[PDB]
Amino acid sequence: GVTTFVALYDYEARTEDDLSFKKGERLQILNSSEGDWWLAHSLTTGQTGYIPSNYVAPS
Repeated sequence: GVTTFVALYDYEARTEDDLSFKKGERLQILNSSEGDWWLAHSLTTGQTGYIPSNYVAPS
């Protein structure tokens, strides 16, 4: 199947490339190779961007 994560907290983007999301959104991780900001896609909203990885939990 598909691995997803759940947002634990709200985040409002602090850069142009960051993804804004609310607590409880379902996220898929596209790339995690650049440190503690991961490139993610929201399955909930369809938006894409960097997220702080400490804001998510495993499904």
